[PDB]
Order: sequence, then C-alpha cells, then structure tokens
Amino acid sequence: ECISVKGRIYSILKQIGSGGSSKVFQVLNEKKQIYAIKYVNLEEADNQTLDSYRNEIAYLNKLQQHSDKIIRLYDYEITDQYIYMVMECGNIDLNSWLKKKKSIDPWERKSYWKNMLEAVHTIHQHGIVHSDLKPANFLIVDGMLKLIDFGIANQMQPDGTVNYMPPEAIKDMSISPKSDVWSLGCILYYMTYGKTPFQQIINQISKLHAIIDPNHEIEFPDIPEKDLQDVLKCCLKRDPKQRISIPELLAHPYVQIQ
Ligand SMILES: O=C(NC1CC1)c1ccc(-c2cnc3c(NCc4cccs4)nccn23)cc1
Ligand SMILES: [Cl-]
Repeated sequence: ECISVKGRIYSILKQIGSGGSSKVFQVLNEKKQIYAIKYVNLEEADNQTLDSYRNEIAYLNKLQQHSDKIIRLYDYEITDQYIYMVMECGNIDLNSWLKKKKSIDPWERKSYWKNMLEAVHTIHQHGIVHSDLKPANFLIVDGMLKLIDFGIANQMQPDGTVNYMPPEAIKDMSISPKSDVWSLGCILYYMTYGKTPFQQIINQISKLHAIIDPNHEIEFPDIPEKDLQDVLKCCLKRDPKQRISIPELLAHPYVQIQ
C-alpha cells in the first residue's frame, strides 16, 4: 500500500483519521522518516468544499513561517481529482493524551498552554478565528503542542462534542476572537481539574442550557496555582466583551512569572 506525491513515494503504516472524502495516513518516506499524509478525494465535491480546502492549504502554507506551533506542511499536490498534503506526524493528539493521563504535571500544563496561546495568537494575526477548538485539534510533536488546523474545512474524526462551544455561538442563533479564548479556557480547565466545565451534564440539550445560562455558576476548586485559577475565571466569562483577550493572556503572570 503506497502513496506518491510530487515525485516521492510513501508506505502507508496506519490510517489515523477520516472525514468528508478525506483520510489521514501515517506513512514512511524512502529514508524511513515518519510523516502524516492527508488525502482528499475531490470527485464528488461542491465548489464550496473545494474552496474551503484551497483556503486551508493557502493558510497552512502562509502560516508556516510565522509560528512553529502550527503543524508543518512539507509539500502538497492538488489536481481536479485529489489533494495530498505531506505534514508532520505527531506522537499523540491532545485528546488521546489527556484521556491516558493520571495527573498533569504543573510545568508541562503551563508549557502546553503557552503553546496553545502562541498558535491561536498566530492565526488571529492573520484574520482567522478557529471557532471549534478542542483537544483533538492540538498535537504533541517534539516537546511541544502544535495546532493542526484552522476550522476552515471539515474536521477529521479519529480511526462529536459541545463541551467547548462558547455561549455567544449558541446565543447567535436568532465572529469574535474571544470565542477561541472560551474554548482554550475549557481545555485548560480540563488540564487542571480533569473534567471540562460541563462534563458532568450528560444530556446534550441540557448541556447547551448551562453554557448560555448566567445563573449557572462554574465551580473553581482552589489550587496551589492562584494564577491558574484566575486564568480559568477570565477565559470562562460568559460575556465576550469582558472575557480576557489573547494578548492579555500573554501578559498574564500565569505565563510570564517563572
Ligand atoms: O487535516 C489536518 N490539518 C488540516 C490543516 C490541513 C491534519 C490532520 C491530522 C494531522 C496529524 C498528524 N499526526 C497526527 C496524529 N498522530 C498520532 C497518531 C495516531 C496514530 C498513529 S500516529 N494524530 C492525529 C492527527 N495527526 C495533521 C494535520
Ligand atoms: Cl482575543
């Protein structure tokens, strides 16, 4: 089982994901290095879908030079029939790593948050609001967390959830960078307390209710890191105008004082 891309040949080791007409494979080049190749079948694809994938590739190419907390794109090939993207392969996604972990190391949680902030900061500077951040969107490679996509095209499922949905995303059924702060908050909450803020409410219709509800209060058990407590509280403010910004989160003692 092989894949060729712009001259070069690759052996499929394992399929790691699949979505709308796309598949992500862990593969090897001739020198026995590991990559992740994404394949998209374009045969039965809208002009909307095509344009979203074109928009994804352009943004991923551009955003290469600006942060190394964005997945590396080594090469790509696009025709009317398919797209191949040769990207970095990670060790493990952040969702799978959080589910395997007993207790999160305080220094390693702070390192990861820094990484997430840098990645999301970067896409914001180029006018992208992701809008659907989850642990599944971050990948552990080398020592660092990297963002793997931009919420531009359809997300890959591993081979959903509303636990990270911001209140204004539910309230706007009748886009701000503050929306990414909420979701990033929820990942940090999970990294801190072992649960997302509303992971206790199993009913999805009931889950959407607590997120929008001012009179529902999120609990914050006290911890050694009083800075971390505060970061969590400012990210998880229901009113987006009063919610903390990425550039503020970067000036925050939790991230600055070592
Ligand atoms: O589609 C992606 N990004 C859009 C901008 C183009 C995308 C999807 C998956 C990956 C990727 C690259 N590496 C991984 C990975 N690695 C852990 C593994 C799981 C199984 C074998 S390795 N798990 C999940 C996803 N991985 C990178 C980019
Ligand atoms: Cl912001």
